[PDB]
Amino acid sequence: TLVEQILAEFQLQEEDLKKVMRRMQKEMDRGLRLETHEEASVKMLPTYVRSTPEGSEVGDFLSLDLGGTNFRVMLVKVGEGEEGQWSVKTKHQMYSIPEDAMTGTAEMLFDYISECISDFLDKHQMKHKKLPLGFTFSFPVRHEDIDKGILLNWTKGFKASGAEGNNVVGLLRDAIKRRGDFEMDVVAMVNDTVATMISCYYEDHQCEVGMIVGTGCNACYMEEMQNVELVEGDEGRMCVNTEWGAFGDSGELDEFLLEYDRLVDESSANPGQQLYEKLIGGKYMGELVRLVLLRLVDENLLFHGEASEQLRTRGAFETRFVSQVESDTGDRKQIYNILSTLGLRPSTTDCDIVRRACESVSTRAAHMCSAGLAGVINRMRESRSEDVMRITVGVDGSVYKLHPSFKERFHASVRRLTPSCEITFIESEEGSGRGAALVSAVACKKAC
Ligand SMILES: Cn1ccnc1Sc1cc(C(=O)Nc2nccs2)c(N)cc1F
Ligand SMILES: OC[C@H]1O[C@H](O)[C@H](O)[C@@H](O)[C@@H]1O
Ligand code: NA
Repeated sequence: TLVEQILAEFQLQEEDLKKVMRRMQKEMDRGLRLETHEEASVKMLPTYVRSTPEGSEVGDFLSLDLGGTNFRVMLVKVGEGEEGQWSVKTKHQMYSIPEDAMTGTAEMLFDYISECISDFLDKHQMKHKKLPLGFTFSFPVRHEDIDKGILLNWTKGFKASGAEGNNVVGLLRDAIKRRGDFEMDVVAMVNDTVATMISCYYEDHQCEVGMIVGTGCNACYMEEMQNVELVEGDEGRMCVNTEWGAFGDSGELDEFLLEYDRLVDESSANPGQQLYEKLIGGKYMGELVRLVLLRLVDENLLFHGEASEQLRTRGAFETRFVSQVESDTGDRKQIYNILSTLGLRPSTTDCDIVRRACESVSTRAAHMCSAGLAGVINRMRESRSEDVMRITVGVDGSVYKLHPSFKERFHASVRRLTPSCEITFIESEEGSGRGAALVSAVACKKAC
């Protein structure tokens, strides 16, 4: 119980969740209003992706995806189905993100990107073509239009100087031209939430929400134009990028933050920012467990109070370890191997204890995240005149898709918080690639 008392600090009662939920809805409202959009922790960034303005140009598009620690480039074919347009990835390629490409400059960053876009073109005998380019850029961006927007700031660790504040599309072209080797036509730039939402739409027209729970955590949803005061017009609907990862950045979550959270935040590449996300995202989950394990050792409750060399090094406990630990069938073989690799020799009780630490940290991520989505869905519920609101949520991300029970816990908690709502969850198959392309196909009936 001494150990369970420490782990109990991660618990969240239903009331705590309803409180986080109400606060999220309140910050969402603040991010939308002209008078509070500037100081709002939840930016509610207009994406310019508007309510299905029929008219799609078919053909083959190129989709770029930057956000994860693995830059991807792919070709997707957009055609005309019954429901709407169909889409499919035909060719793809992944390029790891180099060191000097991160510490360097925004200039270099996109320089290397062009090198990858080219390589992809050569290796697929296609460098001799000019096609529409859909760019999935997973970061907070203030758009002026579907093909123009500036980077507010980096998240998830990226830190290329000379990026924040400039037209991201601009940087892309600026580098694509330092090549001549090829020429693309950037028709649209979207956030990964938006790409996932769009791709699921054609599968289920009721999907009006996109959510990511992977390295980072965020969501987007369809808003009524009259509520998007940062964009002239009251007619139609536009998708908004909440960037709820920064929820709590103005102290909204102060009463829930634990010592491990303050520690993770203080050593992060962005101290004081993305606090809500630091409670959920796979970029921080393993690190949280590591800190919890370290306190347990200093309390002399784990590993005989003797921490390994590796255990004391940041990022050693990878988020994938958390997921594997929770997949252990009960024979503790999985847990032992993982801890043995980190230079430890755990007992049966040490293993069970690491298991509990993981479940506490991941279970809190699931519930904390559920409050956010519940806030989004209930906010939308106010503008939905009907007994039972049926809505679909498009989801992607390693934490949500691969963690043994995150998904399950998350679903049950979200439903508990959304009375009068019938929520359907769908996972995207190449949500980003196909999403970016599908949006380029519509916006391309204006730029092409
Ligand atoms: C998600 N949802 C539901 C109703 N309307 C929407 S948004 C939506 C938007 C687009 C789309 O490409 N919109 C664009 N607006 C401006 C430029 S491209 C699409 N191709 C499909 C969609 F479903
Ligand atoms: O990749 C998921 C999310 O990660 C971070 O929170 C980014 O700021 C956000 O733009 C992105 O959608
Ligand atoms: Na408006």
